Amino acid sequence: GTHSHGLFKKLGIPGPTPLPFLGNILSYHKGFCMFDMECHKKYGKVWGFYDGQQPVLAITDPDMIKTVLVKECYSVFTNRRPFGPVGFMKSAISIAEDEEWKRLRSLLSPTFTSGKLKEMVPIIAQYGDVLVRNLRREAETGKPVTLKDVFGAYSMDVITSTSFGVNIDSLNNPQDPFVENTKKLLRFDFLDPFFLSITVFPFLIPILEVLNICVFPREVTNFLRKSVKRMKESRLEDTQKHRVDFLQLMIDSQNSSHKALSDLELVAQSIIFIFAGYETTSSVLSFIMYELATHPDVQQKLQEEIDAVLPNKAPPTYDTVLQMEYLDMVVNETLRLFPIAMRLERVCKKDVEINGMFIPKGVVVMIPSYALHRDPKYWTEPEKFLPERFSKKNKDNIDPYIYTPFGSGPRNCIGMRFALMNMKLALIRVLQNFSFKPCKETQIPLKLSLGGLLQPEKPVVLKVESRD
Amino acid sequence: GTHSHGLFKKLGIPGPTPLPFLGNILSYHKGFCMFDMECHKKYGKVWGFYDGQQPVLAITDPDMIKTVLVKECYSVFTNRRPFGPVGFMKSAISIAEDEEWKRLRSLLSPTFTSGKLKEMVPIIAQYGDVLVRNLRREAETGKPVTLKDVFGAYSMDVITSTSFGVNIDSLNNPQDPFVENTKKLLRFDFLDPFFLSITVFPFLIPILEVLNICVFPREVTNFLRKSVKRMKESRLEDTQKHRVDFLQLMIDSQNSSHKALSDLELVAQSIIFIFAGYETTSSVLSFIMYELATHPDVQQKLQEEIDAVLPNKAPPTYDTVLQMEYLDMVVNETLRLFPIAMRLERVCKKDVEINGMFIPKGVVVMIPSYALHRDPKYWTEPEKFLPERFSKKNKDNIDPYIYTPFGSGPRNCIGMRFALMNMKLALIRVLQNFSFKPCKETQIPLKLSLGGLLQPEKPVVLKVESRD
Ligand code: HEM
Ligand code: HEM
Ligand SMILES: Cn1c(=O)c2c(ncn2C)n(C)c1=O
Ligand SMILES: Cn1c(=O)c2c(ncn2C)n(C)c1=O
Ligand SMILES: Cn1c(=O)c2c(ncn2C)n(C)c1=O
Ligand SMILES: Cn1c(=O)c2c(ncn2C)n(C)c1=O
Ligand SMILES: Cn1c(=O)c2c(ncn2C)n(C)c1=O
Ligand SMILES: Cn1c(=O)c2c(ncn2C)n(C)c1=O
Ligand SMILES: Cn1c(=O)c2c(ncn2C)n(C)c1=O
Ligand SMILES: Cn1c(=O)c2c(ncn2C)n(C)c1=O
Ligand SMILES: Cn1c(=O)c2c(ncn2C)n(C)c1=O
Ligand SMILES: Cn1c(=O)c2c(ncn2C)n(C)c1=O
Ligand SMILES: Cn1c(=O)c2c(ncn2C)n(C)c1=O
Ligand SMILES: Cn1c(=O)c2c(ncn2C)n(C)c1=O
Repeated sequence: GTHSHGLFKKLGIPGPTPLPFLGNILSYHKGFCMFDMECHKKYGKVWGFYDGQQPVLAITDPDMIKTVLVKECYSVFTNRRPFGPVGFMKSAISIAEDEEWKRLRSLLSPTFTSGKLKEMVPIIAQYGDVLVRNLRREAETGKPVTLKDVFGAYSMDVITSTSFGVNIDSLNNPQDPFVENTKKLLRFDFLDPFFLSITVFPFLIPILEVLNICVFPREVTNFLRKSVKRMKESRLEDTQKHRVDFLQLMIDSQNSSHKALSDLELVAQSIIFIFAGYETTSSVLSFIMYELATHPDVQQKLQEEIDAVLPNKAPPTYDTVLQMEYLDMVVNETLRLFPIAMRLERVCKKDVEINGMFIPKGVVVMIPSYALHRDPKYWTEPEKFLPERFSKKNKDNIDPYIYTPFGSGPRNCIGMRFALMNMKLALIRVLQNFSFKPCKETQIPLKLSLGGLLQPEKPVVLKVESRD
Repeated sequence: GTHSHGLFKKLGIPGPTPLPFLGNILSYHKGFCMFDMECHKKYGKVWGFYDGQQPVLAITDPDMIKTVLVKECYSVFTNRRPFGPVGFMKSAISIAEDEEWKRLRSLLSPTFTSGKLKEMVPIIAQYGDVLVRNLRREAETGKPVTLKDVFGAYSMDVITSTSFGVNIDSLNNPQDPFVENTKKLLRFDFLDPFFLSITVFPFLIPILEVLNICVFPREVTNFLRKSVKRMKESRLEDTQKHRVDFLQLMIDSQNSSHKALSDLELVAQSIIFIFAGYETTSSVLSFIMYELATHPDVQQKLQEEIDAVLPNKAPPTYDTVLQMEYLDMVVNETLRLFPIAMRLERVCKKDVEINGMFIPKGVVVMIPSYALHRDPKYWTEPEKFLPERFSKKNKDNIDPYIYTPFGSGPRNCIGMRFALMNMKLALIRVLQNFSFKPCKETQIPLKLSLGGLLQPEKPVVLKVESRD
């Protein structure tokens, strides 16, 4: 069982000594972030470890990161770490490899332009108003408020309407078929027993694929495949009600070099957009409101900036959202402290030599975002929430390969601008109406989960008083 | 279990209807050759079938075959069908894929030039003399002679001396450690229960690789890895006795673009050369002596040609072997009737469109050599042994993509000239001394095995009388 455990020694690369069969997974007992921080302060700029038999090489040099993420992306570092069983979701752009990905990224790029986003802003803002009416019902009743519930329902409303044109107040329709299914698309905890078992027994993945066992649950995928079918037909009939959702943008793409999106590929992308945006958006928004509640000074200044740009609670628009600097600064600093990706990864497909370091075929090159976002070498007082880092005066010292909450290069986050616009639109409408103060039962300082997802240990609960 | 069984229907390609899970493997009850002949006369120029879930596309068009074997070899049809578990023998040139193969083929090409073969001919001829002394011991005693025994011992003697410099009369040293180990390298019967099981459960191959279970038996591979080690050291010490074996040619290659052969790669090639030459050479030589014994006219003419070129039983040399035309004609016609490969195969690595036919990614493109060698469209009276086909007058009508006993293109047989020279050298020395006549217990007509290897059903036994 000590087959490949000798790689990093032959190359002279340091790291924690692995155990037979297990590799270094027992060190994940405090999550990915704490393991990366510990390895960083312990072994320096580069180190190696083993997820079972799989070797992983961590890199922290911003010149080296640029070579992996940008310069040699097509040639060597094109794909992410394999995982499964994935079934047909192999066709999702985030999972596809080599030429299949390059084609899918080429097909989906016009869907995420600033023009299509501009046409989605009125839809997103509608549920910012819905978010305020539900927040006010929990504010006129003096009761502590679980953020991820009210931000989860907001993210759900934005997803259903901007990806399928389905318009629901999901907080008050918890058993609409579209809401209960979409709510089941929970992010993967790679440290739970099932995924840790697969990590230790990767040879069992082909056995699960032949039995049609899938990490994306069949019941939800079957419901969306048929729902897309019914919408693709009905949209052909009533063809006067113009739509501006991802489904409609992808339906149109099939009406043109590359092959057009197949009907199954189209479903795969629609599903992966939900996974990408649903718990991510609500998690970040909760992190933001925590930092705003623990720093009343920052919250007031943002509320003053919003009222200067949008007097009299004027509705946020596309151009006015991008106008607010302190809002962008608050969002960025919160993502520095809580980069929910935790890591960026690329599989080394060829025996390569970059920046003087030899990297052999099969190694997973990893960029530890959570650690680099808190590295004293680039951030003074990294544990403190200080949005002034991202002011126009100081944003020249921020290295774009140390700060990668959306990745970088050709395979970065394709929904970055959408996610930023979505979160800011929510933040503006919420702060125009409310202020957020800690409870007695608020966890200060916030503690992170020991699991495989960057989320609070306990839910963030805050008191919400109206600005009336 | 009927997952991929719908491919050839969507493409409109005919073939036998597959069963769930099994595919079409139950049709292998008469071997590969009879299944290919039956499918050819039944479905035409192109057909498809399933080895379990694996789709296989058979092609018979010589223009299409050239595109697969030659024109699009590097781009699309580079590798052979995956099989396992293979362990470290993944590094053998016949098993390696993509850039690994292209490098290994580049490293091994100078080893198989006509110059290195010219320097090996004296060694090979030595055991042609040994073959005659052992044949005569079985001829002065009137007793029927099993060909594959006396040709197996000859092929063994040629292999040990031309690949390792180990010089043994293996027929009379059956328990030299080098002889009993090398004799265990038996060709793979892909129709025996184990390989048929792997075909039906290909998802179990990763489970066997993690347990170091290997189709190349460990005991023999361990013996040769250490034997090569001891020879690589001892050859460095006594460095005046010049050697002309494959091991010495590959030892020298490590003393130079590409990376040099590693010590493990070098062992992998040495092993695969034995698999390639051991039972193949003795099988063909047996087939040749059968056709010569069933056609006394052809045998006398060849004996007269040999005596005209080499009067007084003169020893065959490099230039005199290539001089004999009827010898080349006899060898070729026997390989037409018995192309021990049976099939050539290439995996389709990309969605391609060649000669008007669309071929999708993952399909195994197969060229049925045994069937094309007996196709009435190109061979008049194909079931009859008629060496005049390969005379200089008639060799203009022979299509090099219908007649492929050594394959074709960049990935053809690299030891073709060696194998032809080895077999002819044996044939000359044998026919200079003996004549071969059928027994009562000789199977006339010869019947083929129902297994996965092109070999006689019963051993070819012939009477051997001396030409004294
Ligand atoms: C706060 C919200 C989000 C964050 C922090 C985030 C972050 C990230 C990160 C770090 C990556 C990997 C980048 C890399 O490997 O270099 C990624 C990939 C991706 N994201 Fe986002 N994301 C968010 C929301 C979204 C949304 C709303 C979408 C909507 C479509 C989306 C679509 C994608 C896709 C498709 C990929 C894979 C791109 C590819 O493989 O080519 N993400 N995201
Ligand atoms: C009567 C004897 C032999 C016959 C009929 C024969 C036939 C063949 C055939 C049909 C192929 C596949 C060609 C293709 O896929 O297009 C092949 C491949 C090969 N043969 Fe031979 N062979 C013989 C003996 C030998 C010998 C003595 C060697 C000694 C080294 C050898 C070395 C190889 C190798 C290395 C390959 C794989 C080439 C590659 O994958 O690049 N063979 N042979
Ligand atoms: C720890 N880990 C990951 O973090 C991971 C993964 N596949 C994708 N990711 C992100 N696998 C298999 C894994 O073991
Ligand atoms: C955390 N995580 C992953 O790490 C992941 C994923 N899909 C693929 N991967 C690798 N999803 C949906 C996810 O939530
Ligand atoms: C616990 N668990 C999972 O977490 C899981 C799964 N299939 C996919 N996932 C993610 N199965 C079968 C499972 O038992
Ligand atoms: C948590 N979980 C899953 O997430 C899961 C599953 N089977 C499939 N999936 C996706 N099982 C049994 C499960 O317990
Ligand atoms: C880190 N990460 C990814 O790696 C990712 C993604 N969507 C697709 N991928 C691959 N999202 C939302 C994400 O946060
Ligand atoms: C939240 N999230 C995702 O949603 C995700 C992912 N990889 C793929 N996806 C979709 N990773 C690493 C992730 O953290
Ligand atoms: C029938 N068959 C072959 O003929 C074969 C093979 N791998 C190589 N060959 C030649 N496999 C897996 C196979 O099933
Ligand atoms: C018949 N046969 C094969 O079909 C084969 C092989 N090695 C690999 N393959 C595919 N050997 C040694 C073999 O004898
Ligand atoms: C019958 N048989 C084989 O034929 C075989 C094998 N491993 C490799 N081969 C070829 N095992 C384990 C086996 O039982
Ligand atoms: C015939 N055979 C093999 O050829 C073999 C094996 N184990 C490994 N090999 C290669 N066993 C058990 C076996 O019966
Ligand atoms: C058909 N065939 C092959 O396919 C082959 C081989 N040696 C290597 N390969 C791949 N030999 C001797 C062979 O006869
Ligand atoms: C005899 N033989 C081999 O020796 C061989 C092979 N494929 C690889 N090898 C080595 N095939 C198909 C084969 O028939």
